[PDB]
Amino acid sequence: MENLNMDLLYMAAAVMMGLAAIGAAIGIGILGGKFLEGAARQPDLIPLLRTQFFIVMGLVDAIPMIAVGLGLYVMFAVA
Amino acid sequence: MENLNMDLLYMAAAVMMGLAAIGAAIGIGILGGKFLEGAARQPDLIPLLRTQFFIVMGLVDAIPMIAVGLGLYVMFAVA
Amino acid sequence: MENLNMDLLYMAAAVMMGLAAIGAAIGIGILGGKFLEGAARQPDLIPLLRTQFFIVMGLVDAIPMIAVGLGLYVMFAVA
Amino acid sequence: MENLNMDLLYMAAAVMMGLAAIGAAIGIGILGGKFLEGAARQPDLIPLLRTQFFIVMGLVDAIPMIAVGLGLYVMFAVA
Amino acid sequence: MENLNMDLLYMAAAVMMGLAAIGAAIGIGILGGKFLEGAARQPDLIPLLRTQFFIVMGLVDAIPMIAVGLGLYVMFAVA
Amino acid sequence: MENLNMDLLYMAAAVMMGLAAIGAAIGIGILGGKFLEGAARQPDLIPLLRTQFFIVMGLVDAIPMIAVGLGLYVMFAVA
Amino acid sequence: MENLNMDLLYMAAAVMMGLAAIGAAIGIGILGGKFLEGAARQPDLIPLLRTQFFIVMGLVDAIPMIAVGLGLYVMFAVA
Amino acid sequence: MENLNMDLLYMAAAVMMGLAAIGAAIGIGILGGKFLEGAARQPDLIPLLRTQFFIVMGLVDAIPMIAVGLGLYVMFAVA
Amino acid sequence: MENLNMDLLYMAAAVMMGLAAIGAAIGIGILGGKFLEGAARQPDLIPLLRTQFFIVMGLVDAIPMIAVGLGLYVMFAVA
Amino acid sequence: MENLNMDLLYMAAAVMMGLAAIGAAIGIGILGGKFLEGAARQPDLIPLLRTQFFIVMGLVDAIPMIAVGLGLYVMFAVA
Amino acid sequence: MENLNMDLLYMAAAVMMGLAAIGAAIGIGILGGKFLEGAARQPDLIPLLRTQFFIVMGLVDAIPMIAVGLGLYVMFAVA
Amino acid sequence: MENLNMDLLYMAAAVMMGLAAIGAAIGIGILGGKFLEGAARQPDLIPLLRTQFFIVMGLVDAIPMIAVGLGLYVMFAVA
Amino acid sequence: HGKSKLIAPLALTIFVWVFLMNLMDLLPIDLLPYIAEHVLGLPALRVVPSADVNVTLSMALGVFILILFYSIKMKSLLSKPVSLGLRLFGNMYAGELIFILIAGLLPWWSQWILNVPWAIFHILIITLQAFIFMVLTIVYLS
Repeated sequence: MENLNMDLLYMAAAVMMGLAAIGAAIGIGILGGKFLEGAARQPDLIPLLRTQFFIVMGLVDAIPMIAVGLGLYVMFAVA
Repeated sequence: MENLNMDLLYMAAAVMMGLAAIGAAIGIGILGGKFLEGAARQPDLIPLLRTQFFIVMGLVDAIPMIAVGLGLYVMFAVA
Repeated sequence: MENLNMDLLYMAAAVMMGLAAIGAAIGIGILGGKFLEGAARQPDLIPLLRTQFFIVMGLVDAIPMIAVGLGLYVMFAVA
Repeated sequence: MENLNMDLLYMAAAVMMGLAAIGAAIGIGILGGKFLEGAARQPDLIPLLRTQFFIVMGLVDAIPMIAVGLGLYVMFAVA
Repeated sequence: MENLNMDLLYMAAAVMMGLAAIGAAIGIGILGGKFLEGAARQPDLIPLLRTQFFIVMGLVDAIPMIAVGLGLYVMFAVA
Repeated sequence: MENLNMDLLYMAAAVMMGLAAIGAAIGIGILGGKFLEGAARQPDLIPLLRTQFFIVMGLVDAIPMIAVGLGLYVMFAVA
Repeated sequence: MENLNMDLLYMAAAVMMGLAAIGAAIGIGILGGKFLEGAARQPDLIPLLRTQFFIVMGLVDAIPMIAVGLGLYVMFAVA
Repeated sequence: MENLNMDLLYMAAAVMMGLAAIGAAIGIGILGGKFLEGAARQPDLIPLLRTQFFIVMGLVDAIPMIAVGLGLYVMFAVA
Repeated sequence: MENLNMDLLYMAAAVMMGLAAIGAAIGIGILGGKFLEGAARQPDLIPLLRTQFFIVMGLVDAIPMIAVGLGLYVMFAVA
Repeated sequence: MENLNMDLLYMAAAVMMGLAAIGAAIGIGILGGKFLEGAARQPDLIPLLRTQFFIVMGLVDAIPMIAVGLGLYVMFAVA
Repeated sequence: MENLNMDLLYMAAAVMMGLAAIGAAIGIGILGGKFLEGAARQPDLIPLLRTQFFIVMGLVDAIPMIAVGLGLYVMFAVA
Repeated sequence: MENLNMDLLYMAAAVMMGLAAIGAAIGIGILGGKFLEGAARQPDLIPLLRTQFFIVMGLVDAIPMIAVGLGLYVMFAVA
Repeated sequence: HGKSKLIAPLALTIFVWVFLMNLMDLLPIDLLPYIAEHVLGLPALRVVPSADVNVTLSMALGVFILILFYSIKMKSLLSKPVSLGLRLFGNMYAGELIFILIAGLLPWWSQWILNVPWAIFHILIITLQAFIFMVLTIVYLS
C-alpha cells in the first residue's frame, strides 16, 4: 500500500500535470492559432480581447492540474 | 486487494481525468477552432454565443471526469 | 480472484469510460466540425437543429460508458 | 482458470466494447461526415434519411459489442 | 494448458471480433464514404444499390469474426 | 510447451486470420474502389466491375479461408 | 517506499520537464509560427511585440515544469 | 535505491535530453520553417535576424536539457 | 547496480542517439524542405547557402547525441 | 550483466538501426519529395544534382546507424 | 530456449507477416491511390500498366514476409 | 544468455525487417507518390527513369534489413 | 421477356440450394442410425474426408442447375448469387471440419454424442449465410 501509494501519488502529479499541462499548452496553441486565423483581418481591439480569453483559457488548463498534482503531492508530504 | 485498490483508484483519477480532461481540452480546441471557421465572417453576436456553448461544452468535459476522479479519490480518503 | 476482480473492475470503468468518453469527445469534434462544414452556409435554423443532434449524439456517447463504468464500479461497492 | 477467467472475461467487455464501441463512434464520424459531403448540397429530404441510416448504423455498432460485453459480463455474475 | 486455454480462447473472441469487427466498421466507413464520392452526383438508383452492397459488405465483415469469436467462446462453454 | 503451444496456435489462427482477413477486406475495398473507377470509366465494362468484384473479393478471402480450412484441418483436428 | 520514491521522484522531473518542456517547445513553434501567419503582413511593431509574448509564453511553459522538476529533484537531495 | 537510482538517473539524461533535445530540433524545424513562410518575401535583413533568433531559440532548447542531463549524469559520477 | 548500469548505459546510447538522431533526420527533412519552399523561386546563391546551414544544422543534431551515446558507451568500455 | 548485456547490445542494433534507418528512409521520402516540389519546374540539371544530395543524405543516415549497430553487434561477437 | 524458441518463432511469422503484410496493404493503398491521382486524367493504357506495377508491387510486399513467416514457421514444424 | 540470445536474435530479424521493411514500403509509397506529383505532367521518359530509381530505392530499403535479419537469423542456425 | 416464366425457374433454383444444404446434414444423421464398426481412428478419419466430399458435391449441383438454364434459352443477375454462395461455401467447409473434430473430443461416445451437436451446428452456420442471400435478392426485386 504505502509503497504503491507514494509511487502512484507522485506519478499522479506527473501523469496528471504532464498530461493536463500538455493538453493546456497544445490548446493554447490550437485555440490560440486557429482563433487568430478566424479574426486576424479584423482590428486588434475586439478579437485581441477574445483571443487572450482563449490562449489564456488554455494557459489556465495546466494551472489547475498542477495545483491538483501539487495538492496530491503535498498530501504525501503530510504522511 | 487494498494494494491494487488504492493503486488502481488513484491511477483512476489520473488516467480518468488526464484522459477525459485532455479529451476536453482538445475538443475545445477542435470544436472551438473549427466552429469559428464556420461562422467567423458573420457577426460576433449569434456565433459568439454558440461558439462559447462549444468551447465551454469542451471546458465542461474535463470538469466531470475530474469531479469523478476527485470523488473516487476522495473515496480512498474515507478508507 | 477478488484481487484481479476489483483491479480489473475499476480499471474497467477507467478503460471503459476513458476509452468511450474519449471516443465521444472526438466524435463530437469530428461529426460536429465536419457536419458544420457541410451546412455552414445555409441558415442556422435547420442545420443548427441537426448539428446539435450530432454534437450531442457524441456528447451522449460518453454518458453511457460512464454510467456503465459507474455501474460496474458501484457493483464493487456492493462487495 | 477461475482467476484468468473473471480477469479475461471482464477485460473482454472492456476490450470488446471499448474496441467495438470506439469503432462505432469513429464510423459514425467517418461515414456520417463523409456521407454528408457527398449529399450536402442536395435537399435534406432523401439524404437526411440515408444520412441517419449511416450515422445510426454506426451508433448501432457499439450497442452490440456492449450488449455482448454486458452478456459475457453478466455471465460472470452467474458464477 | 486449461489455464492459457480458456485465457487465450476468450482473448481470442475479443482480439478476433474486436480486430475484425473494427476492420469491418472502418471499411464500411472507408468503402462506404469513398464509394459515395465516386457516385454521389449520379442518381440514387444504381449507386444506392451498389453503395449498400459495400457498406453492408463491411457490415458483414464483423458478423463473421463475431460468430467465430462466439463459436470459439461457445466451445469453452462445452468444457 | 503444450500450454504456450495450444495458446500460441489458437492465437495464431486469430492473429493470422484476422490480420490476413483484414488485409484482404481492406484491399478489396482499396483495389476494388480504384479498379472500379478504371474498369468502370472504361467504355462498357461497368458489368465487369461486379462480375470481377465477386471473383476478386472471394479470391482475396480465399486466403485466410484456406488457412482456416487447411489450418484447422491439421490444427484443431490433428492437434 | 524509499526505493520507488527516489525512483518516481527523479522520473518525475524527467517525465514532468520532458513532458512540459516539450509541450512548451512545440507551442512556441505552434503559437509562434501560426501567430506570425496571422500578422506577418502588418508592420513588425505591434505584432512583433505580441509575437514575442506568445513564443515567450511558450518559452516560459518549460521553465516552470523544470523549476518544479528541479524542486522535487532538489527535495530528494535533502533526503 | 542505489539500483533504481543510477538506473533512473541515467535514464533521466536520456529521457530528458532525448525528449527535450527532440522538442528542440522539431521546434527549430517548426518555428524555423513556419517563420520563414511568414517573412520569406521580405528582405533577408530584418527577418534573417529574427529567423535566427527562432531557429536558434530552438537550437538552445536542447542545449539546456542536455547540460541538465549531463549534470544529473555527472552527479552519478560523484557517487 | 552494475547490471542496470551497463543495461541503462547502453540503452542510453540507443535511446539517446536513436531519439536525437531521428530528431535530427526529421528536422533536416522539415527545416530543409520547408525552408526551400520559402526560397525556391529565388536564385540558388543566397538560399542555397542558408538552406545548407539548415539541413546541415539538422545533420549535426544527430552527430552530437551520437558522440554522446558513443561516449557514455565508451565509458562502459572503461569498466 | 552478461545477460542484459548481449540482450541490450543486440536490442541496440535493432533499436538503433531500425530507429535511425527508419529516420533515414522517411527523410529521404520527406526531403526527397518536398525538395522536388521546390524545384520540379526548373531543369533537371541543377536540382537533379541537389536532389540526389538530399535523398542520398537520407540514404546515408541509415548506413551509419547500421554500421554502428553492426559494430556493437560485432563487438558481442568478440565476447 | 525451446520455449522462447517456438514462442518467438511463431510470434515471428505473426509479427513479421502482420507487420510486412500490413505495410504491403497500406502501400498498395498509398502508392495505388496516389499514383492514380498523378495519372488519372491520361488514358488508361500506359498508366493502367504502371498503376498495376505499383498496386502489385505492394501486393507482393506481403507475399514475401508471409513466405518468410511461413518458412520460419515451417521450420518449427521440422523440430 | 543463450535464452535471451535466440530470443533477442529472432526478435531482431522481426523487429529489424518488419521495422526497416515497413520503412521501405512506406517510402516507396511516399517518395514514389510524391515524386510522380512533381513530374507527372512531363513525359514518361525522364521521370519514369527517375521515378523507378526512387520507388526502387525504397524497394531496396527492405531487402537489406531482411538480408540482415536473415543473416543474424542464419547465425542462430549455426548455434 | 416472360414475367412468370423467368420467375418459376429462378424460384426453383433457390429452394433446391437450401434443400441441398439440409441434404448434406441429412446424409450423416441418417448414417448413424445404422452402425457396424468403430475403432475410433478409422471411423473419425473416414468422416473428415467424407465431409469434404459432400461440400464438393453441393458445388457440382449448383453448376448443373445453371447449365440447364442456358440450354432452355433459345435453341449481375447471376454474378451476385454466385458471390453469396462463395462466402457461405468457405465458412461451411471450415465449420464442418472444425466442428466435427471438436465435438468428438469433448465427449466419450463420439458416435451419437458427436453427431447431434456437430450436425446441428454446421446446419445453423450455413443457414445464416443463406438467410443473408435471401434478403438481398428480395430487395433487388421491387
